[PDB]
Amino acid sequence: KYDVVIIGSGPAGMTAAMYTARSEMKTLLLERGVPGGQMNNTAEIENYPGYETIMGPELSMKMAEPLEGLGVENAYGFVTGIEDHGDYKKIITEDDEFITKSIIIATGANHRKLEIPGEEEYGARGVSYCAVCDGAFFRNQEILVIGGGDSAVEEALYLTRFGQSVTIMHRRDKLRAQEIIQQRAFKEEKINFIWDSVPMEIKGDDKKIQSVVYKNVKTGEVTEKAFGGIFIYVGLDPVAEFVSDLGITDEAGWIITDDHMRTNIPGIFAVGDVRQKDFRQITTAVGDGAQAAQEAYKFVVEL
Amino acid sequence: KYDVVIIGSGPAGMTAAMYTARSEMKTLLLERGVPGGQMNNTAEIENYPGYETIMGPELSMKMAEPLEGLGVENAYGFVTGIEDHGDYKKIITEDDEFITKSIIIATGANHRKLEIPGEEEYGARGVSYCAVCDGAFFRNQEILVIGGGDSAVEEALYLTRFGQSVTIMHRRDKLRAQEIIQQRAFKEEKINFIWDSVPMEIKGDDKKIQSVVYKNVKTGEVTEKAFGGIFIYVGLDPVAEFVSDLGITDEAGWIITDDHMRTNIPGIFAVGDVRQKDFRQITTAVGDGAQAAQEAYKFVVEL
Ligand SMILES: Cc1cc2nc3c(=O)[nH]c(=O)nc-3n(C[C@H](O)[C@H](O)[C@H](O)COP(=O)(O)OP(=O)(O)OC[C@H]3O[C@@H](n4cnc5c(N)ncnc54)[C@H](O)[C@@H]3O)c2cc1C
Ligand SMILES: Cc1cc2nc3c(=O)[nH]c(=O)nc-3n(C[C@H](O)[C@H](O)[C@H](O)COP(=O)(O)OP(=O)(O)OC[C@H]3O[C@@H](n4cnc5c(N)ncnc54)[C@H](O)[C@@H]3O)c2cc1C
Ligand SMILES: NC(=O)c1ccc[n+]([C@@H]2O[C@H](COP(=O)([O-])OP(=O)(O)OC[C@H]3O[C@@H](n4cnc5c(N)ncnc54)[C@H](OP(=O)(O)O)[C@@H]3O)[C@@H](O)[C@H]2O)c1
Ligand SMILES: NC(=O)c1ccc[n+]([C@@H]2O[C@H](COP(=O)([O-])OP(=O)(O)OC[C@H]3O[C@@H](n4cnc5c(N)ncnc54)[C@H](OP(=O)(O)O)[C@@H]3O)[C@@H](O)[C@H]2O)c1
Repeated sequence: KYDVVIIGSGPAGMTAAMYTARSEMKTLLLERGVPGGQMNNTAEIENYPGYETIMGPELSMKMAEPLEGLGVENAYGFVTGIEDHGDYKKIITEDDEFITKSIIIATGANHRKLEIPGEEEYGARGVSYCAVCDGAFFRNQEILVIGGGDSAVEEALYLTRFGQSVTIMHRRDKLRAQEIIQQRAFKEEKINFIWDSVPMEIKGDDKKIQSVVYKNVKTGEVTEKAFGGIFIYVGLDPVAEFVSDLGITDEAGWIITDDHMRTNIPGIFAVGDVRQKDFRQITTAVGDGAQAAQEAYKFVVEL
Repeated sequence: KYDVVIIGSGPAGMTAAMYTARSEMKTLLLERGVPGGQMNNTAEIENYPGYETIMGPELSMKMAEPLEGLGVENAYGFVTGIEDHGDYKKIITEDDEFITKSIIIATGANHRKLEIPGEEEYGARGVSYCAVCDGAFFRNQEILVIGGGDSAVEEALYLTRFGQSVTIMHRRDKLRAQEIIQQRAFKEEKINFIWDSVPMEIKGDDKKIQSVVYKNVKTGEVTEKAFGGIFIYVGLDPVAEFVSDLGITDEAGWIITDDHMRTNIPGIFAVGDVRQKDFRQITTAVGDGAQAAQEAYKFVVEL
């Protein structure tokens, strides 16, 4: 019935849908929340070719904008499962089922948790995974950022608009983030570093976080230090539970595709951050999405 | 000496350079002409995620703009050759030589010629390969567009601002272009079709084109018809002469890479339209370029 259903409306899904609709495929784009995916939790995007700098939610709106006009059908849906029935596929949401000739899975990735004491308990007051979301709650505080990659260092730099100070704690003595972002963090006077350390416990009173206990990974020295907020950026997990049984994921749960965005299962493609891959950016999300759309066309034509 | 030299400043090269410079690689971007590559010969770009519609040269300027500020060194150069010297590479232009640890080749593709009589002779008055370039020279004329793909049909639609009429001649009875563009061309009153036909000769007087002779590919009926201009969009050839001897091209001359933009030769990558591939778009140019930049970083770090 649908030619293609794209699940996920971040940049990978929104590029795919734009392309399948321009190929006049009957296109369903399901999104559980707000179009734009991780871009909505991004403050300042500087490396999307074609924009000098643009706030994550404004790029989201710009990418969502032509889709209605192109005839993509945009629907709310949280997908819980997919069944392959040979020459068609069934997609299960909370309340609905959809039938489609092909599927492009574009559901992205989610923050990994530390799994340390106080992490859940301080969920609402003190622990955050999203700085653009939560940052202004920590104006004038001592903020801790955990992680050494692009998200930790970038979101730390953003957070210096709010905090008295922002400390980045990394489990080695070299960051993983892009050098230009590393150099900005080194030079920013409001950013401090705790190198070679991992958080062990998040502590507080009944209401809120007050301190973090951490350990140095080369000496095992333990330190406890006061902070008002902790933002955790220790990497990603795939958002692909609705396909755990289909045999298209690796041991870590990322969806495996070839260079044409094809899984095992014909007519089921995956794009963007949910794929098994090393470089997760808006540019390669967009490129994956265009490549999946072109291959889904081919697959549906052939059917 | 350079960490990376990118050859070609269309969207693939300009994304790669933006990324290598953000990784603080010493980056040379050589371009023989104007930054933007084929985008500069494109009137209206509707499928670049993040823009509703944007003129090809304005997207070019937007993509070129942050590059100086990021420390990319932009240089004029026409590349004529490359030598692999194991742990460094030499790049030869008309007047200069450059030494670099890695190379990203992003030189794109060029219009294929019909190779029919009158084609060269009417080069300057009547035959064009670029409608945004030449279109206004044919105001009120009968324009002929040869080809059935995205470029022929899109550039025909553009050309209806100038011509009395624009006729698309395609060698089959089904276009290859995206359906949405096909439907626009079918509905546009200024667009006519000559189906199942190929041009055989371009004829004119001393000054300019006056007529085209063509043949129907199913019956061999020959027809000669008056036209003021002919725009030729019959596909692409790779722009990769400077590497013909390196053993990195297929029989047609396209550069062969794996899914990480690597050729045979380590530290030599290719991106975008010059690669052997099926889908040539700005989205996959941009994605190729980001992927090559990340792999060149890895390769230089390792060196
Ligand atoms: C803080 C931060 C800053 C970043 N900054 C940059 C940057 O500056 N430049 C850059 O290039 N990249 C950046 N990235 C990376 C970039 O945002 C991602 O690479 C990109 O958004 C991936 O797009 P995608 O469409 O694959 O997935 P996503 O954007 O993750 O979107 C997936 C969508 O799927 C939806 N979804 C998930 N499960 C379901 C379900 N079961 N049913 C229906 N819908 C579902 C989600 O709601 C979501 O909207 C950043 C990431 C972070 C966290
Ligand atoms: C009429 C037309 C309309 C199009 N419209 C669209 C569209 O709407 N949407 C879309 O997504 N795609 C479109 N495309 C396709 C798109 O423009 C290309 O896919 C894209 O520009 C490829 O980028 P690239 O960087 O690989 O190569 P290119 O843009 O081709 O750039 C290559 C660059 O290399 C330079 N160069 C070549 N040889 C040398 C040398 N020896 N030394 C130094 N420099 C050199 C050239 O000057 C050029 O600037 C269109 C193409 C055409 C012709
Ligand atoms: N500007 C951009 O283009 C941009 C912006 C944001 C994100 N992204 C992309 O998004 C993807 C994910 O980014 P990410 O930064 O969220 O994840 P990431 O690249 O996996 O990095 C996570 C960081 O946390 C470290 N880490 C893991 N556990 C830790 C712990 N317990 N304590 C302290 N540090 C810990 C990792 O250490 P090791 O380094 O030791 O593994 C790594 O430095 C990447 O591909 C990234 O490039 C891109
Ligand atoms: N909007 C966009 O995204 C956009 C815009 C422009 C271009 N592009 C991309 O750029 C690439 C090249 O595009 P293109 O349109 O230049 O080339 P193309 O896709 O190769 O198509 C060339 C067209 O000319 C036909 N042809 C070849 N010789 C002919 C002849 N002698 N007489 C009549 N017709 C002839 C081909 O016929 P057959 O179909 O029989 O082979 C084909 O229809 C494609 O990947 C394209 O999608 C994209």
